[PDB]
Amino acid sequence: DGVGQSSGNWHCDSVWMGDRVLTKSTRTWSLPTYNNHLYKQINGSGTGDAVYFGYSTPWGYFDFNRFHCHFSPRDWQRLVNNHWGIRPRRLNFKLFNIQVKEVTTTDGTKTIANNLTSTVQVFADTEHQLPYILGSAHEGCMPPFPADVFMLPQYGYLTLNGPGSNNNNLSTPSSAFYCLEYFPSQMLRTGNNFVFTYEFEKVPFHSMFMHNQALDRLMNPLVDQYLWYLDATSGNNLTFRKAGAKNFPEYFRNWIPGPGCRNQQWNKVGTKNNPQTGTWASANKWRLQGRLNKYAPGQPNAPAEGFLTNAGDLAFANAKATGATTAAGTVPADILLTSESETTTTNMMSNNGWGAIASNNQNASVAPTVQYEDSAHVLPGMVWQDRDIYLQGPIWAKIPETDGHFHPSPLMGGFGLKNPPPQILIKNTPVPADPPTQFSSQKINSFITQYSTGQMTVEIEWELRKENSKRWNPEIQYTANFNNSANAQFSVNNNGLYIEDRTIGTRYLTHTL
Amino acid sequence: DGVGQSSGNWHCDSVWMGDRVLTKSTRTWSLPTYNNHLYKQINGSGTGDAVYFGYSTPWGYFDFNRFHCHFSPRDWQRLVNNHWGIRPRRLNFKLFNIQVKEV
Amino acid sequence: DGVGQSSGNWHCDSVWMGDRVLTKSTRTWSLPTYNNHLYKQINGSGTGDAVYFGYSTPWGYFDFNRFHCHFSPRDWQRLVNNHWGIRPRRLNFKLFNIQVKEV
Amino acid sequence: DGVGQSSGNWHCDSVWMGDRVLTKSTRTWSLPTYNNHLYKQINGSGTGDAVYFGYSTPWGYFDFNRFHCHFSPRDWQRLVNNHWGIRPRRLNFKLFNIQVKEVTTTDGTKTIANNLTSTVQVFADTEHQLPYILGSAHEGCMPPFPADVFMLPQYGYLTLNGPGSNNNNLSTPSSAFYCLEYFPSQMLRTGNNFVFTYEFEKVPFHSMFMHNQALDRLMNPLVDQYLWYLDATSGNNLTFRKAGAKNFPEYFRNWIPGPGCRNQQWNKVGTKNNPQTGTWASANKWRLQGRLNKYAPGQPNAPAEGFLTNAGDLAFANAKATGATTAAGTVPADILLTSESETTTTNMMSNNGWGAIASNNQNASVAPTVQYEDSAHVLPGMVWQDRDIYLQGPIWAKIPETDGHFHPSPLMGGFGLKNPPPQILIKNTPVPADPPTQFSSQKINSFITQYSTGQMTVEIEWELRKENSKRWNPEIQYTANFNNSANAQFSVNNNGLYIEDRTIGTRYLTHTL
Repeated sequence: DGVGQSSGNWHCDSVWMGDRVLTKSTRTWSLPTYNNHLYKQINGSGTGDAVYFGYSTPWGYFDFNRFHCHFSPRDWQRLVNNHWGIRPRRLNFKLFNIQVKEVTTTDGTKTIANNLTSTVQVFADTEHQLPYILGSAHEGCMPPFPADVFMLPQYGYLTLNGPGSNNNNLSTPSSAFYCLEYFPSQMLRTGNNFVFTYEFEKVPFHSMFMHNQALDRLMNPLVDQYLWYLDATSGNNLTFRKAGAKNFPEYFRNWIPGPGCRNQQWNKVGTKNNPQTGTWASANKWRLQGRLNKYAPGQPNAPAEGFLTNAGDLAFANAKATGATTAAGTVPADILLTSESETTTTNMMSNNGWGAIASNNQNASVAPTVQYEDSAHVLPGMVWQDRDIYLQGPIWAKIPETDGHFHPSPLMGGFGLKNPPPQILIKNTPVPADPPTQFSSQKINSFITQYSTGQMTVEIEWELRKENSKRWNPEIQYTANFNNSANAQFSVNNNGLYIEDRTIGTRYLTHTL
Repeated sequence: DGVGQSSGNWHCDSVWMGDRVLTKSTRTWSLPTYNNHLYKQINGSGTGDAVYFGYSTPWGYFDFNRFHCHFSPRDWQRLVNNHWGIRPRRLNFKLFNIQVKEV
Repeated sequence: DGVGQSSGNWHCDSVWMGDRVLTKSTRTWSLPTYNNHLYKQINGSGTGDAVYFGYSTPWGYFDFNRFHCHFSPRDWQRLVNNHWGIRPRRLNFKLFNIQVKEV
Repeated sequence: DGVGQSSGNWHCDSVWMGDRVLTKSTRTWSLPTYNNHLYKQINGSGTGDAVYFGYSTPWGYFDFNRFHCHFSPRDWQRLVNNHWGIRPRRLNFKLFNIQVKEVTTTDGTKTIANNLTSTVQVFADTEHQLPYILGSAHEGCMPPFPADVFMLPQYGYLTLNGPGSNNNNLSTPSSAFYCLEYFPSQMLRTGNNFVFTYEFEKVPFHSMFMHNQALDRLMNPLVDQYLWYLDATSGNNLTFRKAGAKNFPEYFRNWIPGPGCRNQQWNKVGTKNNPQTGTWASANKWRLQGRLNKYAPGQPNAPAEGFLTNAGDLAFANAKATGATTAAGTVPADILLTSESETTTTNMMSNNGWGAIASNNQNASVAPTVQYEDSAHVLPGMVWQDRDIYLQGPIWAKIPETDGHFHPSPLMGGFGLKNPPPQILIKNTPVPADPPTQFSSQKINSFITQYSTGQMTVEIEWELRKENSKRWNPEIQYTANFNNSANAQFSVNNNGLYIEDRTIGTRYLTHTL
């Protein structure tokens, strides 16, 4: 307590026990004053597929939601080679060592001093009464590398909009406005700190395993089935073949591949692709309220070998990539692609539809015909694999509250949660400048420029499924690149910039289907 | 207590119970020095319907007396549609996190 | 009990408590003799999208299934402005003051 | 219990104890089916001072509110000669011996049978959640004479109306519709009966006394006052007279007469009155929502001797008077006038205004002038007598619920009550006629014609103020008319019709002011 005593210690490490496992991380953050201490309306213009109505807020927030915040590339390797599953259990969050500083500008020379009596105010929203913007995969998370310092993102949300005149951006009567000072919050000077705990509800483990067998291939090859079918109508009579004799396509099966839809496929070799100035009209789209949104990412369908889809699968970038775009003759060295190909056993590939069905009735005169089905939705007796969790990808998402939802696993991958971890919101308390001597009822426009900084820490408790497999031969495992290099993998370069070489999927160890 | 520890927390909300109801609000204020540390006589001029004699004081005051201080437009809606009457009972006032600055 | 004493009272009202809520309703009904004391087969004719086979019965039935039976337009207003959800819990049914008349 | 046993006994009598007093009465009533088992809207036409919007209801009600229900002319005499005050305390109400009968009409010959299984249903409204029509001095009360049989009045109320087009009779959005089957009520066959009890809140006694002194006359005539006033300005100097020397108008006083307003006065001798085809334009009126209502009755102001006012004071009629009008060269023999003349001591007479006040400033040149005040409202130091309760008049009224009210004594006289006795409402339960064999979802139009009858009883407990007065000489008292007559007073005539000779005020015994 007091000005001269620290309110916490630095905890970053990983504790590997048999069943649970406990990861600790702590980072240094910097919080400005957004919107100059004001709420503001924000809206679009004209009628179009992108139109919005919402509010911007003078509040920041802590987003730890991404995986590589909590795990190092070694721990991640250590995780995914030895284990069939993981799910979260508890988390513990703490802020401490708050310090607030004021910025005085004389000419072009800034003078930054240390204001001891200023406060910051923070609250966690445990009832989910605010609009929930986490799990939408925005920026502003902890950095991957513990030694970086980051700036907290601004909070904002956008509500219903409605049509009028030529502008769809008008506010509908039910557009909601939330004031965040109408929430009880804890005001912190430099001495005092902040903590709370949270506990996840039980969710199914994420499967870390790649299947050992295809669906159509589940059987004994050595013995034929006892089931009979109609092979041939020739000769004015019916002929029943018996399923067997190593002819697989004719076998009866209890299970059928998962749902999906056909998606446009772009070859990774740029000379083989049609020269489109941009890919929109070719995208898979779903429409809502009379405006079209790209469908991304789709169902976990893998593409053909050597091909990809736009937004159909996740992609990341290095820290060397800046700006909104990158280009190269092949996939750029900065962009990090992901692959769902481990799912092709159960799931459906994107380069063709789901199958074929009968197109007509027949008679002696007319021949039978079939048609192809490019899209397949859910049926009874249908199995599939959900999208994989990566090291750079999101962890959870909030299941929206609706009368119904089906298999609520987030399409970007993760753990769907009814009651996700609470949003944590923080603000610099406004300090007004010298008021005039005569009284005025108007708002106080002029304040003192100031910001704040301090450490945070996050402690997650993960539960993991131990792996017992009696297969004789060795398995694929994650291994650091086998090559010599000018820069080591997942390490800092000469200039001091941390660089992630790959997105590391969780699926290596095989498991019987 | 001390320079480096806050003396209070931010409380603004509304608690709706069956019979009582409890509204909390908190705001940030700024106090100058009025009359340069002096009491002063103030008075009008001439004979007219507006004439006065009084004093101006180097003191400020907190006026919460108006309704919409305590209620949000949603709580007010929630109040007036469901109910035939309201009267006050108790109030609780607090100041904290005082900081004084020189110019 | 007996010819000259009523077997029940008229209950129609609505009781609004904090969590549960209890609605009462009572009505007067008239029951004829259907099918002149007979079961009867009923069926359609020809091949078509509307064709049927079934039986008609000399029995009546009480259908309260619709909402506005139980709620008045004021209670319904009072319900839907203040609340995010409703589900049923219990029901209680009673017949009384039976009287049979010959023509 | 059962068909063959009575559910009650006949109780009518009066029990005179020292302090409380207890009056019992019971009557026989007949209840039809109003509106053929239907609620109905009722409304006026056009724009005018009389316009309405409301509903008529298939329910009857018991109104005992009038005095002479509970008291006989002998008990009333016995009451008002011996006592200075009375107020109610408790009441007890009971229904019993219900019997319901059906009416079959074949040709022009009615056949009335006795339906044993039919029910009536009754409830008392103790929360005053219905529109309260008692205390508006309608008909349909118990008869004055215990042996008469009466028919219960129909229940109905009328709500807000509002303007549109040329019709002010449209329903405003807030016009309320009350369904009386939405109240729990007790269903009664012939065997079972009904009872409930009620207790009045404490109200001030009604003063049964006429004052012994005028206001201006309260003093000692034998000694002059010590107070001095300016009598005369003559002779360029001020002259102060002393109050006394048997000159009363100059005395100082602590109290001043009650409020009132000037009212038009019509001489009881028809030849002396201006020939108006009707009295409206001459009436005292107050206006509400842009429509004019006669002001009746006004403040308890007495008129000149030999004069009266329209509606300024209460008036009644015999049972010989039928139809809506009666006429005679003088006040008709049927009409029963009331007189407030006992109040002229404290109150104000209606034949002139309240007084005079100074109309101008003065100087040596200009003379002083005054003007007359025809209307006086309430001031500090103002005393008055409330209107008297008669034998034929109402007992109580319901104080409307408002943010403010002043001296809530009803202007027709009575006891103003916050929580008056509950309205009692009764209906014949509908019995449908033979339904068709095929099903129809429309309402059941045809019912069985039936009505019902049975005894009721009412028991009031009155508290009365004993009289102690040391005056030496005898007092005015009520006395039966001293004359021989063809028919005795308050008695039945040859044809069997009960006739009330007078309205008997409560004020005889004197009391010092």
